[PDB]
Amino acid sequence: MTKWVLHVDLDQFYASVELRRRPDLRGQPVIVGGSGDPSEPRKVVTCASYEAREFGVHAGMPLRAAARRCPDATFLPSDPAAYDEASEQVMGLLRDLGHPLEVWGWDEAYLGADLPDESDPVEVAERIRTVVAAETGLSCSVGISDNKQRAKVATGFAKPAGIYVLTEANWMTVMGDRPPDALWGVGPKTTKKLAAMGITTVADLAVTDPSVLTTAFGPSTGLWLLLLAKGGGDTEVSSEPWVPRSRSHVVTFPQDLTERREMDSAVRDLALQTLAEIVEQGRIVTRVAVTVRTSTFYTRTKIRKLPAPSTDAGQIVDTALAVLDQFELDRPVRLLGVRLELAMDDV
DNA sequence: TCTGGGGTCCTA
DNA sequence: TAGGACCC
Ligand SMILES: Nc1ccn([C@@H]2O[C@H](COP(=O)(O)CP(=O)(O)OP(=O)(O)O)[C@@H](O)[C@H]2O)c(=O)n1
Ligand SMILES: [Mn+2]
Ligand SMILES: [Mn+2]
Repeated sequence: MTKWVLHVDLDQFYASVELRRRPDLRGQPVIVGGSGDPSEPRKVVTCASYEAREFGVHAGMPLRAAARRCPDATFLPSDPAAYDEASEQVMGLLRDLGHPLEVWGWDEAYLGADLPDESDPVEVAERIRTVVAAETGLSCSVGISDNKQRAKVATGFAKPAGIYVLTEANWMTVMGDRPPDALWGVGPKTTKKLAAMGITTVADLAVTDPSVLTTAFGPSTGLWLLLLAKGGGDTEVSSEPWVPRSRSHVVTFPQDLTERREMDSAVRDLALQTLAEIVEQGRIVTRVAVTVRTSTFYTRTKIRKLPAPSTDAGQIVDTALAVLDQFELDRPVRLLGVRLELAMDDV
């Protein structure tokens, strides 16, 4: 009768996992990131607890910046293995409900629920909250709509430890005067381009002439922005396993690199680590991309397609160093990265 | 106490 | 192939 999309998102996920092994820190500023040493430059916070966010600290903020704003915080090192496991357990529980479940991120998933005319999608959401709490001790919030984009927007209102329903009835009323980058899939660049067209809010964008948007953004993107402004989005929740298109590793060096020999051997290392992981996953490499960023934060990526797909390490390393070779080391290097694109056609 | 790391996909 | 743009 009525299809609902429920977006379930774990609250302050990494901090919550940390709070499981350190319950005395509940209600205190806890900042996860780096090796838990707040003075290291070139590292960021990966999760701030809600109490640390009152001091302005947020994921993405450098650790040194977070130490300046919240001197009393307990800084904890990032524990990805713990976070990976705590996510695996949460999602396994979420599928156990029997609904389509689509996992996005370590801390989120969408769940499809066709419900009729009783009952209430909120009670599904309440049971989801009660289940994950009693089995995992972790708190989630749940945004409810009929499509993924709108449900995800609804979750931002549901936080923390809550539930929120956002549909055609209350879309525009809720969303109308908000800036266009509150829409999932619109960010600061599209926002500035819209502001140069006289469009500063979701309501403005939802009534904008399609041709103005398709001329400026593309015949498909212009229409999509209109759809998203009117509250629409992807409605189907797929339970099929995700098959990654690429795998990559980048590294920002604690001190800018001046020696070619160090650059080659970092590229070689990144290539060989990434290749070893994708081979573990039974994948084959199609393209090799190498990223260079300079001390002035100037970032370019070059990519080369291999003659045929392969997992040959000598071929992949040489590919990576040839692609690196087309750059200039005119300036010192802040970061190098390798990304390996992967064959999709088979598993 | 400048500016992380992991990804996807439109379009030129 | 480049790279702009957005997301978690
Ligand atoms: N730039 C970023 C942005 C996000 N992340 C990571 O992805 C998770 C996204 O959270 P989520 O934004 O979907 C919210 P979360 O931070 O758990 O707290 P909330 O529940 O109150 O929103 C973050 O906590 C970060 O670890 C990152 O590594 N780099
Ligand atoms: Mn979260
Ligand atoms: Mn999330």
